Amino acid sequence: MSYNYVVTAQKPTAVNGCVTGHFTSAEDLNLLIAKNTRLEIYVVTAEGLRPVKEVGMYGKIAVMELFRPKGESKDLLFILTAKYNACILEYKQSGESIDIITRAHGNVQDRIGRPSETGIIGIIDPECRMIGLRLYDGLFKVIPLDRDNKELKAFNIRLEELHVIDVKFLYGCQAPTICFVYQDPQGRHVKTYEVSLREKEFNKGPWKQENVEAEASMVIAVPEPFGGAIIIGQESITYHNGDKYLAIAPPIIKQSTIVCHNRVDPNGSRYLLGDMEGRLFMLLLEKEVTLKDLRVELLGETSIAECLTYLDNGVVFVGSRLGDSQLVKLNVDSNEQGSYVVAMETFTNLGPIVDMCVVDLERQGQLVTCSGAFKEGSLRIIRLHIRTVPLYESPRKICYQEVSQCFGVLSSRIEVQDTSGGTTALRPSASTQALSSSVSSSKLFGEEVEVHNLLIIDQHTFEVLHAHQFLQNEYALSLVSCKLGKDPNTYFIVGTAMVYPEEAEPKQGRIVVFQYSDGKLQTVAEKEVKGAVYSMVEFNGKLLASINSTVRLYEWTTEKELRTECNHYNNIMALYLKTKGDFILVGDLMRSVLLLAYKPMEGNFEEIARDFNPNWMSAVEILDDDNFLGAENAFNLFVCQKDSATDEERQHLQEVGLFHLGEFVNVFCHGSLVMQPTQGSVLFGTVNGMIGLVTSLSESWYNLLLDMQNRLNKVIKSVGKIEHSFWRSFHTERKTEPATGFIDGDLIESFLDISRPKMQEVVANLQYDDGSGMKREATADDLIKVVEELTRIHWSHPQFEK
Amino acid sequence: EFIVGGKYKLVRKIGSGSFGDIYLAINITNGEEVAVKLESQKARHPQLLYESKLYKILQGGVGIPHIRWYGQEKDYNVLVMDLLGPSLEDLFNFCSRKTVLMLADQMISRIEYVHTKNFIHRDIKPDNFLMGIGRHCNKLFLIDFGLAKKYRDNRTRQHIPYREDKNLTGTARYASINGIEQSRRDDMESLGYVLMYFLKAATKKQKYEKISEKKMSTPVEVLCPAEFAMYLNYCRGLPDYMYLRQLFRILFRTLNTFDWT
Amino acid sequence: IINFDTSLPTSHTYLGADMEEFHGRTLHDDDSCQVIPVLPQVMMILIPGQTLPLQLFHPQEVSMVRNLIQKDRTFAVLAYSNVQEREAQFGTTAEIYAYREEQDFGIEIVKVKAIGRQRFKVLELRTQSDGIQQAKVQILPECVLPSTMSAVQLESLNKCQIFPSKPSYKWWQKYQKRKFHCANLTSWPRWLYSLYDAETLMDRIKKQLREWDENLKDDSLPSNPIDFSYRVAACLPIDDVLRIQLLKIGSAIQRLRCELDIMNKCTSLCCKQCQETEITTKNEIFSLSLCGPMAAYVNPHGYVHETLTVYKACNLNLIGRPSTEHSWFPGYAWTVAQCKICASHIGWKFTATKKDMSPQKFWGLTRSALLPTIP
Ligand SMILES: N#Cc1ccc(NC(=O)Nc2ncccc2OCc2ccccc2)c(O)c1
Ligand SMILES: O=C1CC[C@@H](N2Cc3cc(NC(=O)c4ccccc4)ccc3C2=O)C(=O)N1
Ligand SMILES: [Zn+2]
Repeated sequence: MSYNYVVTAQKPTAVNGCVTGHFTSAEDLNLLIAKNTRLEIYVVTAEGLRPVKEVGMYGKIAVMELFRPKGESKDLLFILTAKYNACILEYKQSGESIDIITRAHGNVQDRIGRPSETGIIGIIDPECRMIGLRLYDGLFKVIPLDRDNKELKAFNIRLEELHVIDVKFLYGCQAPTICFVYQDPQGRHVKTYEVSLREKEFNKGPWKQENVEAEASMVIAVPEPFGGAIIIGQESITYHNGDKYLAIAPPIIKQSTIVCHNRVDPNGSRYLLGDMEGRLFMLLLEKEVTLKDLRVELLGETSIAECLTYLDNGVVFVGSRLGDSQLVKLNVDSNEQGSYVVAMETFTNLGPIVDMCVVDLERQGQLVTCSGAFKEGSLRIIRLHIRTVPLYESPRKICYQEVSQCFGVLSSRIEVQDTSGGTTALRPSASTQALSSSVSSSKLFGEEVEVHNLLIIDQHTFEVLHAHQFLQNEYALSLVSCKLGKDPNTYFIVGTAMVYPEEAEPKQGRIVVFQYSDGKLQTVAEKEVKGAVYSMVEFNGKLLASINSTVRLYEWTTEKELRTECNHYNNIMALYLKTKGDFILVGDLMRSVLLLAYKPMEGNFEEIARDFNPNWMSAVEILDDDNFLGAENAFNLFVCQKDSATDEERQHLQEVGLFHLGEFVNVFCHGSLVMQPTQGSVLFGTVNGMIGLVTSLSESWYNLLLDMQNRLNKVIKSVGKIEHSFWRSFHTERKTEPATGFIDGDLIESFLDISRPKMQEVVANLQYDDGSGMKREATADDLIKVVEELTRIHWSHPQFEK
Repeated sequence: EFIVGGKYKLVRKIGSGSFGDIYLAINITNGEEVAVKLESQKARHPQLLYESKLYKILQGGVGIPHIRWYGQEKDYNVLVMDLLGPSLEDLFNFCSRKTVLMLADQMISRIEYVHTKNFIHRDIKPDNFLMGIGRHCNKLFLIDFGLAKKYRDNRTRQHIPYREDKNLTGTARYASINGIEQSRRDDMESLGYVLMYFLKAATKKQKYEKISEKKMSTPVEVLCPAEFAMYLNYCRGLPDYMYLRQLFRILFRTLNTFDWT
Repeated sequence: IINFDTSLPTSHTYLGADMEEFHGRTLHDDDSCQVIPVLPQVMMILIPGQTLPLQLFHPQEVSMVRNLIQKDRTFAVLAYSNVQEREAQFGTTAEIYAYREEQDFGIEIVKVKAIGRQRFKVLELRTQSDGIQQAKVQILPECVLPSTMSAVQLESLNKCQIFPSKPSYKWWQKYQKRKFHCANLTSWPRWLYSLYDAETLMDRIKKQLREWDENLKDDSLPSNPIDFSYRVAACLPIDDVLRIQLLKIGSAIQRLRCELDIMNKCTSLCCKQCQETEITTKNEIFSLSLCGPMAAYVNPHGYVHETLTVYKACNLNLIGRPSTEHSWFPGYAWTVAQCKICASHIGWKFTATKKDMSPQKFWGLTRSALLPTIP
């Protein structure tokens, strides 16, 4: 409602960065893994990874680096957040207690400027003298690393080149030298500069070159005694060092693009390369003092990697966003072709979550999600206890049919065009290895096509019972399971579209009704429509469908056909469609919320209210009759309500809640008792693999929790000294605003983790409106009871460190 | 300046000596040349409303204009229509003082429309015919309907019962026999005198009655093709005018653009 | 449009080629309350970037313009829902860049050329004693939105997120595949995201316009989405309610989508009085000016007409002789055109004087007398 509560049920599982070094101690190798807002520190042992510390950050980690300035015992950590909070951190251990000390902090945002489309780049020079940040186009930000710079004072230098791809610091230079690749109307070029801290200007670089591939994207700074840089492109790998030039065009890397790299040897002898499909490569540099040749070889297949890191004993960490992270072993020998990899450990990743459903509410619900993409796609069953069902293709939508005791999954696979006019599969997938198969109709280079299938899955064994392949060029968009009219049968209903590359807007589509009976899937009825069926919902025994921009209501006839009842035409596309009673919630991709009602006597649709604010929207939900929930651009949640106190105001929806979550929400579901003072229960799944819970509070509870939140902010020490209020503020490129109407449950549940004297300090002078009726000085025990009752609305996280 | 209804502007004078001096208006929003007949609210001759009503009952045709606006403005009533053009009279005497009879059947065709539209013009003179401008440069238009008698009555047009000893001065040179009330025959008899055209004094008994008696003293054959002279006679005998038209088409074809064109 | 100069109609040379030209801008900050004078005679919906010529006769307007020249040169053009009671909810701010005054005929005339700058919302209308209208104004913001992938994009592909420039159906396939690669991390496919991409929408609009009007040079349209949308909205021959709807839109993407929807829906221009006869078809529309097929011109008596230039028109009646005075298009003579049925003013027919020019015959039609038919 107007006052909501947001808590984390599952922490994000996707990896966006990882570094090695000596952070905990100078004699121990440490792996630091950056997940969204979570920092995990591991010690590299012979057995594997030993967790020691995990911390939460008040921001999304964008830059993470380890550096050792002169006169320091061990490494320091540099963190930059997506809201431009820059900190330098130290690891301190006094017996059992472990803390992260903040050495310097500040905000490096510029009041004017447009964020770069290629993102945020952060580099530290090998001599530990400055920090280079690329935050806005045409500007380069330098942070000196002197001891007496604790507010992180920075100055800006002007870059003539507006479109910069990558930038790095070079080894072996007497002055801090940077190398970067930029794009201009001529093409892409490589250039160097020298950075003077006295003059705060760019000097002339040691060398300049022009011969850079049109698809060059990666810069690698080779250490001593080689020096120079390696530029990685789609077809060629080049080494530039002054007058030296070497190039290779290996045929093995043309299939996919190299997206990540890491260094194996301290002197740059060997490097690790990873591409978009999961291939692992080795880059070898030959030496006589000077470089002779470059060689590339294939090591094997791993998960689709976002980052790669070497762990100093032949063990490599694969940090994935589309699938499970791996620890692999590089062997000198092989099985088929030289130097294969062997997997030894797998770490769970639930992201991305594109759809989900709640099942088995009779007795304690369970969550079934569509996770991953390409060969990493799978079904996750969450009780936390997680079970994995690999599909080896991309799951899109999911629903549950209780009468048949089966799941309906919409999926897609990628096939390449062969010379014979047909298509060939790249790997065995679920849709190719089903018990029974069917097609809608049979029809007949190196181009990738999408084939869409409907999969029936047993709820006990999770095997594939029936696969149905749709028409060529048909894109399946929606899926429902329901009973229609007076029919006692349950049906699978799929809404599709016809997508041709020469047509911008689909002009054809169809709605198909399937029935699963006696172990086979049959087609009952099909209806041809003149648009794309983006969404479908069951509306009081009828079918509500969204064709392009119109909303159509269908009736199920005794002859097993769909008959149109009423049409409603809008100016927007009905991408999002939710229902409660007789009310319909409509939304498009540009955050245009429309509230409609069905007039049963008149047999048409009436418009109740609307709210048009141009911003990118990813999901919506209905909390109750009056309040509606949604997800905004950046990573935000909003709540709108109606009829708050003429028709001008009654037809307007105003925003009563704003919050910055930090995650991109894809799906909302009513998981009332998935995990068995609060009202309602809604779950959401994000791109990073995070699962959250939204409940509704009353006025008194909201006031109490807001006051407790404000008091807790004064006593809890943040990592990097970021303020919680700034972190939770609604963020857009054009507007920033404090959060309203939302209670942060993670901070509230942090109350149980603090020491008793700090609890006494927090609970001092707090008037408690107990159930007795009269307010009295609250004690720590009452707030402990309140917080434990709040934690009971979701499961309990297990211990992380040993 | 005199702005007619806040939409027109009277720039100059094109005809005077009339009941309504015919001005040249200009549309301040379009640019079109417009004819405006202007008469006083206390003018001696209020023909403005008369002719506007006759135009209104005309409602279409190749010889009747379109009324752009009517109503009234302060003490000067106003009628705005399309700019008609030059009078057939002020083209026959300006040019030089086939064309005659080709126009005549156009006039003959015009009068069928007025007779079929249940009224009579009754005031036929070369002044009252005007050539169009531009697209209408070759089409005859009959105007000056202020002196036009309306036969519309209950149900179908009923000719009012004839009344002897009537006076006619509008058709000064075409009065002819007309005590006898002006009617369909009287319309077409003035046309023959117009086709023929193609001792005065203050006393009317000498300036109108003597002209009429000399007009009908001798048969039309001596004054005149004698065949169409006797068509005129038997046209004045008045039904027959449809026959007269077909006969005049025969005459037009049996003779093996106009003067100024 | 051969041997004819398209830049001539833009200078409005029929008013005088010796105007006083003013260089400078004045942009009001977003979401602020300001008081702006309103010209009492203008009944036009001004789109930003559009040029408005004016001839002012009444002394109060002359005094207002003389005062405005010395102070921020901004007046308000109200998009009236209905001109009957002079009420409106939105409008635009117009700035003067050309000004001259003449004492002809014993009276005072002021000639002004103005350009539209900013959209606003009307809070209050005050008609003070002297006889002019001052309005309380809130400046509406221009909404610039980032790429849809800026919320889902992985940082690794962001390096290749820029692409080599244009040399193209294969190129647009590559653009869609590579720009919206991370669409598989969400619930929507790539073509849906292409349906909300400003560059793709601009390309589609340009393709449609070039198909309808082949003489459209490639560089005649702006490269910015906002300017492109404003120019297209100005040049579209639509009715007042649709123009108000386009003026209420704050985002360039939504404006482009609305313009595509207007273009795709079949249209044949019909008379407003009759609503049954068809004057012109969309195939016979050509751009004789640099601005486009439609632009605003002023007549000798200070009435602003929006003229659409078409090669051929049907069921029109020509009254009068070709007159060359005060012609909006130099080297042509105009004849008044009325509807063959209702005899209402629809426009003019222009016939050239020389014989080495081209075209020699064409038609100009006023927007207020035209109605778009949607089957
Ligand atoms: N600079 C510049 C510039 C800007 C705009 C344009 N054209 C246009 O807006 N419409 C246009 N044009 C040519 C032919 C047909 C056209 O649509 C006719 C139409 C559209 C919608 C509804 C009804 C009819 C230009 O030719 C140049
Ligand atoms: O291209 C174009 C541009 C000009 C545009 N005009 C020309 C025009 C003249 C007029 N009468 C006059 O000035 C005028 C002339 C003589 C005496 C008194 C007044 C009225 C309206 C319009 C009018 O709207 C037109 O018709 N076509
Ligand atoms: Zn008409």
